[PDB]
Amino acid sequence: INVGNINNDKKDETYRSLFQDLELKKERRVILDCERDKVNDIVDQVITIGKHVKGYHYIIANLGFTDGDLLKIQFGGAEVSGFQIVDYDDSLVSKFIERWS
Amino acid sequence: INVGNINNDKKDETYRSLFQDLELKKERRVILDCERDKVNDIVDQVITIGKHVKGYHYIIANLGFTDGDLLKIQFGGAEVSGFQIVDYDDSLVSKFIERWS
Repeated sequence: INVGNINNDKKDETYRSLFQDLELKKERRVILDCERDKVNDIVDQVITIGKHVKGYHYIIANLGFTDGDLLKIQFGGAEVSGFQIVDYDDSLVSKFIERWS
Repeated sequence: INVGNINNDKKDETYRSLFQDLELKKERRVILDCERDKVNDIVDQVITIGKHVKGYHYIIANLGFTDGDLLKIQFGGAEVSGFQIVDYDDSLVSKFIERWS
């Protein structure tokens, strides 16, 4: 299902209707494929509609896994996973991110 | 279980441990009996910890039912109820709430 083109004027009732139709298959495995400025919004709506108990298994398919406001679904028991090209543990990457900060 | 005296410095992990022991009881019916300052905080933690899907059922035993930030457990399907002495439908009350506002 497309989620990019939903207009901002009604971006509450749309995402409700969307997941309430995802209830047809009673779906619990999901992937979100969008840049983090969409991710933050749709994740906030997910937590607000309450569908982040354990069993939902959202995969974030972007290189900005920790860049999202991830640490709120963290505690819902819904498993979460993704992909990251940044590694804060590596040498000059680490020292740069220190410096950057 | 007391919820009034939990210190503000650590008022996140305590509320996890609290409800996680109710999860050891597998509890699904709950009552809160506290003023809004406690209500809003613990309700926020409830939604953040992911225990407000349908099946949970909360009674807010204070006279400030709509005064709380109730409108963000609204969509979780967890039933909610409370007790209200205020009635916006009343004759002079409505006109005062207009005036007040």
